[PDB]
Amino acid sequence: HFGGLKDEDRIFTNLYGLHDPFLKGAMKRGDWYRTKDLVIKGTDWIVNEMKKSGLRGRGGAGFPSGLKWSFMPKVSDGRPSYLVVNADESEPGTCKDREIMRHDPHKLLEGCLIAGVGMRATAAYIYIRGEYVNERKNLEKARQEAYAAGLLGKNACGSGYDFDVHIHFGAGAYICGEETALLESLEGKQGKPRLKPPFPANAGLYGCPTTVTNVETVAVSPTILRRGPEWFAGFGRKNNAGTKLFCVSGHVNKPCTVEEEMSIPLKELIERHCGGVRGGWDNLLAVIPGGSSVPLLPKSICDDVLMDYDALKAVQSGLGTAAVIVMDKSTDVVDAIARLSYFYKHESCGQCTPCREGTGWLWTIMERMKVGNAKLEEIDMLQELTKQIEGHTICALGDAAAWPVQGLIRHFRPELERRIRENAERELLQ
Amino acid sequence: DNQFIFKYSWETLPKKWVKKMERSEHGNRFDTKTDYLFQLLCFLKLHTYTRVQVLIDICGVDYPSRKRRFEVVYNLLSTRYNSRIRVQTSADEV
Amino acid sequence: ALNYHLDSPDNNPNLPWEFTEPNKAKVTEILSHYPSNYKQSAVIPLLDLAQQQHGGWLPVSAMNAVANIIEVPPIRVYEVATFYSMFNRAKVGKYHLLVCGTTPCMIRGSRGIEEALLKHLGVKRNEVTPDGLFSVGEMECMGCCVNAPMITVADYSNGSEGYTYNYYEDVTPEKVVEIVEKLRKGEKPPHGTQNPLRIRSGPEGGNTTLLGEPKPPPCRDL
Amino acid sequence: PARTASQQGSGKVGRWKINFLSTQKWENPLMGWTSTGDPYAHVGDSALTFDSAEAAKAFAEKHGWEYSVKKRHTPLLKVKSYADNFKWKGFP
Amino acid sequence: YDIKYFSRDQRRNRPPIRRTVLKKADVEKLAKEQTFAVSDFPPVYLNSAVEEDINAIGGGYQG
Amino acid sequence: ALRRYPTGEERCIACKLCEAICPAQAITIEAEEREDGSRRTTRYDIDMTKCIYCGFCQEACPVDAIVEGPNFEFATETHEELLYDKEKLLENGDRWETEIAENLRSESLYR
Amino acid sequence: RSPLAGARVHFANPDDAIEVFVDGYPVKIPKGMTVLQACEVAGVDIPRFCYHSRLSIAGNCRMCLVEVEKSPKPVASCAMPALPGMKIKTDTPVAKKAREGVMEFLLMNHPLDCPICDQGGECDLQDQSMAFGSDRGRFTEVKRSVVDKNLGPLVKTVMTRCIQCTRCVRFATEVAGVQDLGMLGRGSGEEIGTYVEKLLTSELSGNVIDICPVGALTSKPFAFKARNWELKGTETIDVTDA
Amino acid sequence: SNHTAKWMQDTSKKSPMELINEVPPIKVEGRIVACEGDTNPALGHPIEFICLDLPEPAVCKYCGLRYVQDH
Ligand SMILES: Cc1cc2nc3c(=O)[nH]c(=O)nc-3n(C[C@H](O)[C@H](O)[C@H](O)COP(=O)(O)O)c2cc1C
Ligand code: SF4
Ligand code: SF4
Ligand code: SF4
Ligand code: SF4
Ligand code: SF4
Ligand code: FES
Ligand code: FES
Ligand SMILES: [Zn+2]
Repeated sequence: HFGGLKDEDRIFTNLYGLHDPFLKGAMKRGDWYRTKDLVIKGTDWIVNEMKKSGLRGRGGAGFPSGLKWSFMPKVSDGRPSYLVVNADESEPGTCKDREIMRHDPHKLLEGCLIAGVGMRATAAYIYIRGEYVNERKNLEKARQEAYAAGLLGKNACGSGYDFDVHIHFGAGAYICGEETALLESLEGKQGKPRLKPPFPANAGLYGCPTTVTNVETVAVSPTILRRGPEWFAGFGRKNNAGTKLFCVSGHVNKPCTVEEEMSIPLKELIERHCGGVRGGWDNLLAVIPGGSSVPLLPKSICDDVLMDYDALKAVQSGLGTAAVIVMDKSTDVVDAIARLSYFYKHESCGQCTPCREGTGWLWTIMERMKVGNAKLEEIDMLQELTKQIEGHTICALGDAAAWPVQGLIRHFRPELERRIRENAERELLQ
Repeated sequence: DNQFIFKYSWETLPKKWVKKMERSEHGNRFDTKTDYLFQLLCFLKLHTYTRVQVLIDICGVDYPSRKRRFEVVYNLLSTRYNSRIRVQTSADEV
Repeated sequence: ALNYHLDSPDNNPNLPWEFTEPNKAKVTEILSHYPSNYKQSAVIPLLDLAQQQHGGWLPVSAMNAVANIIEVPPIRVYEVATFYSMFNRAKVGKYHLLVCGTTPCMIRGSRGIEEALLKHLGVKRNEVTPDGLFSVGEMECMGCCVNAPMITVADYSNGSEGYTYNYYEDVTPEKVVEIVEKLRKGEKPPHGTQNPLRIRSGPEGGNTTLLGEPKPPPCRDL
Repeated sequence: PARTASQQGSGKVGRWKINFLSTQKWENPLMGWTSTGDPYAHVGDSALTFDSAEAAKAFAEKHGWEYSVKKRHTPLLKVKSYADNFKWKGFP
Repeated sequence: YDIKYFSRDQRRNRPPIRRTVLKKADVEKLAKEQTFAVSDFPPVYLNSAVEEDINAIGGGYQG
Repeated sequence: ALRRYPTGEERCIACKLCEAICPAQAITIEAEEREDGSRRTTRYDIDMTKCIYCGFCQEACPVDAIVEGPNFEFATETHEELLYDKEKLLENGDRWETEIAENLRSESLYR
Repeated sequence: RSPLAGARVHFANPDDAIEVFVDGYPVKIPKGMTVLQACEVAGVDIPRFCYHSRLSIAGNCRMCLVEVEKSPKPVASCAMPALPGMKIKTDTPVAKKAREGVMEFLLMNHPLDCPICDQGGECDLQDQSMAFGSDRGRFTEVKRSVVDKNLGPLVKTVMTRCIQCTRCVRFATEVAGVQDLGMLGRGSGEEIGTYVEKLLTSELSGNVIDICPVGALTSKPFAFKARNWELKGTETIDVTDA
Repeated sequence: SNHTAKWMQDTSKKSPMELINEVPPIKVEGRIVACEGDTNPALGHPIEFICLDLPEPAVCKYCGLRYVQDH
């Protein structure tokens, strides 16, 4: 019912980089077509188009982009206000922003200009992760090309809007992907996220009103503006609509990143574009639908689950970055989740107690339960510790660390039961 | 437990001298005035359904903050009806 | 030992450290990229530039120089360089090999690749080779998860110029050994995916999307 | 007695004490212990705790010894905000 | 492995003390409302001697 | 009596849990940092004419340093003799170390 | 309902006085004053480890969590501003469970060295654990350990006991005025101090040990001299300065 | 020295400081240790975990034993 996008309906037409990704390729593919007219149309008009386009945040939160942009102050106060574009993707399984920046950087720049115009932002900062250095060089060259051509600067186009885009790179931190942690790191401090009595739309980058927006949303902004909000709302279903690019990785035959219509069945997504599970559909054990943050799903749910915000939320999971990591019967999901917990323990900033200590405790417990050196009441205690960590931590990385363990306990509990009983029998024998 | 004769007393005892009453599992408590303590104990000892005919003890508590620092407490027992009662008043030095 | 300074005849505050002329020009540009009163925002780029210039690691002298440039107490620069993973504060080899190990790569052979690297080089984790050419370690997910297990090579040979943080994706242990041999010999291997049957971040064999020539969207009347 | 500087708990404040200024402690020649000769060495700090300064004054006036009430110092609450923690500096 | 003290905190989990100041009107209302019946009087804790042999309980052995 | 570790160092850190719990206040302790930075008691005396022989200190010890030894035939002709100190307690522990250790094992089973 | 510690509220103007509900009893509070101080005015104190009245506001310990109505998650009292008609609760099972869990996470890596710790009877971790935390410990695995730091002839440092509340990091930044102490590291193991061997030197450097809740920073001259309960305290003034 | 002479006057037997300095440092392979006092954890002191990143031996602060990392 949903899926099967055509090449004309696909937004990122250079996803694999088979054509020139620079300005000439951008003009040939249809970038910077009527940016002057789009800017002249109006900030309120752009905000209304985003609101009625059904676009939702692609960074994992899923918040409506139009409303998030409308949260900015309308009256220009003394503070200059800022746009920030989250190119710092470090959640395991997702690499969509890497491809976007590497092969369609002019789309990203035009999106930055459009978002800044629509949110009355003086300047934009693109926060690239430190690992992406070739992508950073490509984006630097694209930005220099745009500045030379006059697409950015004092006169972005025939319009009189003042806009300057700068790019700042991190130094390899996963917490820096969070909005407030990214603002703190861009200030030159440690990547420690702030609390949320001051929202970033009120006191953000330098205490000025800033808006943190994902690369995919900001890049698809000009395309949906030029092609009509109705065209974007045609794909998908209900609230969650549009075109989302999924990275299918893991034990699939031919892992790949492909842009597809929202609300496509997960099975149809896997066995049509990617190629399918390594040993057929029956070989599939568990799929993490988003990045490592969201809980996994067993083979039973993945038969009919739909890859979108709502169905994945109708089941106890989330779309997140919509990068599916599959695991067949050959691997051990307990070890996979133990490695995920180790990653979260390593990448927690360690400012707030439930995540600084709880992530390490979860990793140690998962390492113990991988071999089977635990108890039934200890897996119950692991679930209780997950609940304790979840709701009492500064940012959503506590939730991202708690969710995979909770999902593994919910779904693959008999595996842990068998491992613990087998280890108990072996200990008794020894 | 056994809060029977305490409630019966509060039902039958004259209300003139019952300054305050406390219903507790740590012991039912009567606090009265020093003028009517003798009459109150005479009523309890002699009445047929509140026969606290044995005086467990008399204690004193010092409360320097209060105007009447001394608190004189009387622990009484009713063996016929099997329950303990407490009657206390406040007195100063002089 | 990894979060405090132990004095050594190298890497102590007494040694003077300063940028070369091209690095000073780059520092000026980086500072110009940020507001004048908020020059502390450039601490990460300045530390990266110092790390490239000093052979791949950040001495406390360079730390203090960066702090002086951004006009902040040196403890802030110490905190910044300690917090982030990419900033090396101990001596590493001319080539820093980094394996992923995170679950999407671990379920594909990242552990085997790392153990093959350890066996071939003969050293352990975060330990430079006795010759000093190579230093192998792992870190968290570094993008291109969909491109099979991968290794990143940080090339600190030529210094600030010629520095390459190259990717090598879809690698097998034999391919990793071949890349290490080429790097040791001195020839730069072609970075990117190693499978000849696939396009970068694309399905193996032929592509299933964007087969035709891209065309401008029909657009909208504006 | 004011709140301890070592810890922020405020459950030991609001009480009033009579401070018998009894400092006549020496060292025992045999074992080095802290001898004393004043009966009021520790009673004011141990047993005598008053609900309020008025009660303490009433007790002191009743018992006859001269007293001098020390004014207690009270913290002042002011508005604090994490938004003011993140303030914006002016233009360069 | 299920440590949770706010539910078994028997020392502090007690209801607050309730106070009610009854006035003359309330006292008269309760006095008029209340009445005494033969079944509302306090029960008597009655006991008496039995004069039972020492070897009567278990034959003097069971203890 | 006061014990020692098998190495030979004093078992008693200066935590001052002895006189915090001693109901008769028969223990007086003063301490300062040693030469090598270790926390040790520079003065530790117990009145045997004020001790009620209740074992509160020996069960409040976090390191099993003070123990109420099995010896009880230590009647002295002088009160000053009955006023112990750290050196006498340590020599008592050294003398009765084996029996105290056996009793401590047997009772640590019952704990 | 007298304010906590007899504290006196400072109203910038009588017009600005919003009515906020704390545990059912409403109180009048200025506009920008936070939930923690709202409950302080109401008369109830909330456990806190990284909040100081003079210092700034940070959610490092996450233990001052109270349940405000119409809010899915427990909110930090020390950081959330008080809004008009806000129903705050501190004795709910949600708040009690949050406090117990945060205490457990704080104590899961705290070393078992209270008897040698100079903060015996004056340690906020001990008192708050005995007041709000549970009576047991579910942790039996390997703890973490930190090497000690030399911070001068006044501050003896045992960094195993540090709970990383950053109260002293921002004290040196704001009150002392010399920025030498800092939280350096990332994750469960993050150390505090100076990267280089830098003895902290300031006139107010003695206050660093005073604000440390745990016995991480202690007076070196008073290293192991005495406990708290032994000492009798007389309220006097100083004559060294004017 | 001064402290030992302050609490002891025998000055003929070996003080505990000299004995604990004479016992050699304990070489351990790992980066962290568990210091318990003796072979029986229940008969020693509360468990103390010691960090061994510094080159010099680290005193246990309980039954001080100077554990040193192997390499
Ligand atoms: C642990 C964690 C990881 C995050 N990773 C990313 C990321 O890889 N990319 C991103 O754009 N935002 C990331 N974020 C921030 C949120 O996705 C945030 O909502 C986003 O920057 C803005 O939302 P948007 O999707 O509407 O643009 C992360 C946040 C947390 C707490
Ligand atoms: S939940 Fe806490 S510890 Fe985790 S990264 Fe966020 S702020 Fe840091
Ligand atoms: S056994 Fe003796 S020294 Fe120990 S606590 Fe009891 S009375 Fe005090
Ligand atoms: S309780 Fe034990 S360690 Fe503490 S002072 Fe007494 S003997 Fe010493
Ligand atoms: S601060 Fe920690 S180490 Fe010191 S006594 Fe308190 S809980 Fe123990
Ligand atoms: S040393 Fe003390 S005051 Fe400083 S962060 Fe650690 S616990 Fe807080
Ligand atoms: S999981 Fe290895 S690159 Fe992302
Ligand atoms: S005191 Fe509020 S979070 Fe620590
Ligand atoms: Zn020890």
